[PDB]
Amino acid sequence: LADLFPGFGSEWINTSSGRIFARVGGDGPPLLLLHGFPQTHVMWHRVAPKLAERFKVIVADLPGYGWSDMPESDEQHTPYTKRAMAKQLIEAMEQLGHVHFALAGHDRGARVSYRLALDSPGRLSKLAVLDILPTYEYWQRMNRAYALKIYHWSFLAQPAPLPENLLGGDPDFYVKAKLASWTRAGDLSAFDPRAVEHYRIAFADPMRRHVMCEDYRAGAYADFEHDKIDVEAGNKIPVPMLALWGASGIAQSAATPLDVWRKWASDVQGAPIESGHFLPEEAPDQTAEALVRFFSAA
Amino acid sequence: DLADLFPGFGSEWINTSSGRIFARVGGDGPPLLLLHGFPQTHVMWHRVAPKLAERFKVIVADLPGYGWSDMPESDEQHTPYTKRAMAKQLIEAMEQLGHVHFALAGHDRGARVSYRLALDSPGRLSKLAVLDILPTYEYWQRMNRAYALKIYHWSFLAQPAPLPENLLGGDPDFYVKAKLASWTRAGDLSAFDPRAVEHYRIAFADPMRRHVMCEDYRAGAYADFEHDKIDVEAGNKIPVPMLALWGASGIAQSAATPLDVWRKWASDVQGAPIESGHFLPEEAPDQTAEALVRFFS
Repeated sequence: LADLFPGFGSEWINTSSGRIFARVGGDGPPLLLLHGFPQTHVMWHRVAPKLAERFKVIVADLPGYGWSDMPESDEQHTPYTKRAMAKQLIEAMEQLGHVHFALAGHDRGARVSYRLALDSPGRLSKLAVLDILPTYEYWQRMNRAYALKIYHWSFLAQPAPLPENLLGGDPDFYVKAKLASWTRAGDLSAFDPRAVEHYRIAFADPMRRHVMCEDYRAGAYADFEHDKIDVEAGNKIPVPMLALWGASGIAQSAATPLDVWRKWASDVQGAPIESGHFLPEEAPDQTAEALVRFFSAA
Repeated sequence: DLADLFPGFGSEWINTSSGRIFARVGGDGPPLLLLHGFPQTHVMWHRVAPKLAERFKVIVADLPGYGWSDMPESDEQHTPYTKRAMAKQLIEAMEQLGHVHFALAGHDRGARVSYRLALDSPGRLSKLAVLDILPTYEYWQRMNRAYALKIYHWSFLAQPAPLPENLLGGDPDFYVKAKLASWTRAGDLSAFDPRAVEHYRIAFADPMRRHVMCEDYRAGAYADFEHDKIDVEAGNKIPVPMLALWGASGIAQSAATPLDVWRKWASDVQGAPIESGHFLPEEAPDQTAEALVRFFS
């Protein structure tokens, strides 16, 4: 596998729930980046160098993803709920001495991010989410048109081992299908071919695939229940927040993103990016520019 | 290798302008057509068909593209596997037997063909019975988190080719067996005759047959929904006397009250729950046969 982060170090951060792998580089105030599905930390490889000029950038594999350890799930899918993932990543940042940091997440990592901001707002200086709406909002808007578009939210959440058996017949096909279908061009041209190999090799492991299904099972149940408690109680994110989305991405097909996040965050600014779902790879220059200005602002 | 579960029944290859329709024919009296659904074939009626053949001429047909019936070539709109097209093709088949006015009972996908047939050509039916379904328009209109998780296969199988086709090939024996067991009351295959389970499994092993099933659900997500929509907006109802049966732990009542919903679609409908899961004629064959025999006679 290619090293897509030249100059960055490599670290294995031990937590009570398992080791967190991360690439480390830059200097300045600490900034944590989190990837999504079906990717790994290498999805940031074209914006992390630009961020590395001003911040100490930590690019971590989500718990259960990439090279991080895989905790054993349970009937509640507890280790792969976003609330448990947030606590483990907080533990990892304390191992590095970072108890107050900035955080940017994409796809599943952005879900860990806003849950982290709700459960423990004192840990974040600023927060940025990429091309998502809250899990609660995806499910409340689950009509016919949206069920067809994000079918995998319902399919991957089916009980074990039905989705795992189906994905095992040709796993290369499914990861390449999901990567291509969410870009604007509809193919794999926006991705560095060395980064695709990282995604393909990670998806080839059946234990990694089961972990991703546990992630989506938590997103259909416990993650939804946690978000439901927060909306019906009127709990908003008090951390200053940036919401970026692709003009052809997933979040915009559901609603108007800034209007929804205003209901969830007291201090939120937003902007679209001419791209599909994978902002830092389809539009690296504009995403990095939007992130640098926001985090270095006040 | 396949057991014959219809002793005393003939076997007919009925020609239509879109392909042959296979059917087991038995009994005597007025004609009655029985249509199966997903993921089964005609043999699902094998425990209730002999009792109906005591009073009717019973035609147990494979749906177009299903089981041993021919597979018409599909197109961009999945035209031949829309319920309107399937209904027209089956009207053709019955005309080949000289049946222009008959009784009809459908289950699952065949029940969707049935009520679409009653909406398009009501003069062709004397009575109509649907098993454990609501109209396709009602499933999509009620789509929420709970229903999207339960009938996930409506959105999954409706994805563009070849995504469901390739994933179904990853383990087809497991999938067809997981659908049969998870929709029963017992949660396993213990309610099915093992020889019937074979019929379903060897049919699901043909990749061309699995493609037809995805085309069925692709039509169910689009064209079938559009046709139900025109009837709903126009206030069109089913004028044929109708029987609606559903399972106490079936698909239809988990997200509605079935007889309440069907009254908005039909001007004369009676209903009854059955102590069963989804597969009424195999999980509770005596109760299903009793209600059908009474309703049709």
